[PDB]
Amino acid sequence: ARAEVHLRKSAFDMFNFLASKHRQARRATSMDLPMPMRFRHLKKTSKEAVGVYRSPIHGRGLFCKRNIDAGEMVIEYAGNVIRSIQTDKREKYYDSKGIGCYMFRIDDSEVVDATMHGNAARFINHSCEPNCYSRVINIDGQKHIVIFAMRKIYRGEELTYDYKLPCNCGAKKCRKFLN
Amino acid sequence: VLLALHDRAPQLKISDDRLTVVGEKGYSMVRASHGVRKGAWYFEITVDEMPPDTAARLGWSQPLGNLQAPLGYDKFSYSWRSKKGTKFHQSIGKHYSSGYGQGDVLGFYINLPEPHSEIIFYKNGVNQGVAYKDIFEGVYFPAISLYKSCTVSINFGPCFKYPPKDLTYRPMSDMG
Amino acid sequence: PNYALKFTLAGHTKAVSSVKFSPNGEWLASSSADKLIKIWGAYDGKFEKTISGHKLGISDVAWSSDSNLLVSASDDKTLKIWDVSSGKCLKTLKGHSNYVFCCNFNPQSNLIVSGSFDESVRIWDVKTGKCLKTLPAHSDPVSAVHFNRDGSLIVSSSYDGLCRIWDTASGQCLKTLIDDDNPPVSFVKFSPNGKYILAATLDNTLKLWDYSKGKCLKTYTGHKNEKYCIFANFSVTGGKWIVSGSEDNLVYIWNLQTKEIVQKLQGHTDVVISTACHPTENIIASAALENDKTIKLWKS
Ligand SMILES: Nc1ncnc2c1ncn2[C@@H]1O[C@H](CSCC[C@H](N)C(=O)O)[C@@H](O)[C@H]1O
Ligand SMILES: [Zn+2]
Repeated sequence: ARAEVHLRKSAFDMFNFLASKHRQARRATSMDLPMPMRFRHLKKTSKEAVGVYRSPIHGRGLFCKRNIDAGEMVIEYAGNVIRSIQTDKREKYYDSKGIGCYMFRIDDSEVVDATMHGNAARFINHSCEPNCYSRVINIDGQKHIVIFAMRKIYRGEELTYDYKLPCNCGAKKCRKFLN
Repeated sequence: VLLALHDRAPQLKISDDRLTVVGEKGYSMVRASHGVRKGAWYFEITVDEMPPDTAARLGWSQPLGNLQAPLGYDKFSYSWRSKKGTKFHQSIGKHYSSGYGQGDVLGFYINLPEPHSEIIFYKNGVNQGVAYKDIFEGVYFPAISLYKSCTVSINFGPCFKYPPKDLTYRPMSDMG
Repeated sequence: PNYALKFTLAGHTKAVSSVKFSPNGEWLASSSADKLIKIWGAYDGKFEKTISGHKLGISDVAWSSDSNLLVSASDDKTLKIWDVSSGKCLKTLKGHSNYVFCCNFNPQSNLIVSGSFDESVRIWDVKTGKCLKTLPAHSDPVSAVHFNRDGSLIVSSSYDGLCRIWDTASGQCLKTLIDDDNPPVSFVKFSPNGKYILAATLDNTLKLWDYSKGKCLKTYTGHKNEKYCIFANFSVTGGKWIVSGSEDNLVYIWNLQTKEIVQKLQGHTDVVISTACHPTENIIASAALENDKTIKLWKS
């Protein structure tokens, strides 16, 4: 009230989602339809099946409002497909800038960064007993990081997979090592 | 002289006669299978077809640089820009030297007595920047990283076109 | 550049919350958190009335364009609406979970923007008082907002260096004023045409940003503004002066043509948090916090 100059001002976050509320077989990815049909379904339906909400696990997350089936596709981790030595340059850069580093790879040649270019798959937390995993698929010569499910993922459950460092997983199978 | 089969970047356009080096997008540096060790070894990189806006980095590099490294990333690989001759080594910004011209018979030399180095950008025996000095003892790979798909040759024939003047190199008919 | 002190509007019992002119240019009234919105005159400091009838203190009072209707951003987390003409308890409007720090009006005089400390810019109704919308503004409380020349935009003064020019009708973030620094943005306002931005970041430097292009043009040197959310103004009645409050017991008024120290006014004994300009004539509101409790009529 105009006299007590208070702290807790800067956030160091490029995104600003923290609102007052932050309200957290038919489909081809569960069918035996071919991989181009599943991949064409994935980009059209990851925009409308899941959503980004504020995460009590860590930061902001991916809180689905739908009974996600077992083994099906959920989201595609698409961002800056940079070379493997541009990884260290952007790691030093966003160490100097404070933005969190998001570098999950396909192989040991080029690593998908998710800092400038990215999607809603930046907001995937880590549970050591997760509900998803990933498999390297092949579409049109390109490779795509596709998050395949594990079980029936209910309404409200945040989406996590195995990344392969103490985590906020909350699970009892916790490794605390992600190197 | 047979080029590299495994210790190179296989997505680059190394030709089928294995005497012509053409690069692609992304600074993956193709390195030939003949890393110099000692004595005096000089090869040429005969630039023939090169479009403009190509920062054709030529120089020297050690095996601890990546196959996906740009030529001039770290403390082991030199750098040579077409634009204003700006060199970046140990990540140091130095608008230092000159560039080059299209069609010049390139090919550089690093001096390895069996230490005393002569690291100058040897374009046709003409100075394009006295680059660096005082290397360690070890293997030094050929170092070609490209920004576009330019068609340049590489020479291993002993009757060289434009070597450094009064260079007592060993002829490259003893490397393969 | 010869603003002379005329009178003293003494009578305040706490830190003077605001000193803003009425839109008729005839009522430089004032308020404080003592539940005493002291309605004073403009030319001599003649007493008119005092609005009371709150529960807790008062943060902000804002002027409707008829110089009469006053909404109170009172610290009991209500939006109690009062009047220069009558002073009736018109609408007591609760709803915000934290302190309603600042309040402003559109130039159409039919919306109640509510910059509270609850990190949610809600909008309220003049006639009845319904919570119209709720802007997901920031992870920071709100210190200052403003509408443009008609009321179609909402500028934000966040605390992590964000000035999001919010939409008013559809209500989404249109442009985020970006800064690699994250300063506590104190008091932003649109230009009187609606096409330039004066972002008062707390680095002892005022920043005039373009709205169309988006880059800074001119700054100011030699003023003390780091801790408090010191208000800045625009003055074209004399020169192109920029009226602002002070912390070293001055009245910070300098020119965009000069950008340096060319005129200083003096006499306060506390931090001047609120300043204002007369729209036509050369009357400048200057009043500090609790250790002054006086309003100083500077007049050229
Ligand atoms: N479950 C988890 N517990 C703790 N840290 C996690 C985590 N999952 C991911 N992280 C780490 O935390 C970072 C996420 S950034 C935090 C979320 C988002 N940027 C936001 O706050 O709006 C990533 O770099 C990741 O390495
Ligand atoms: Zn954990």
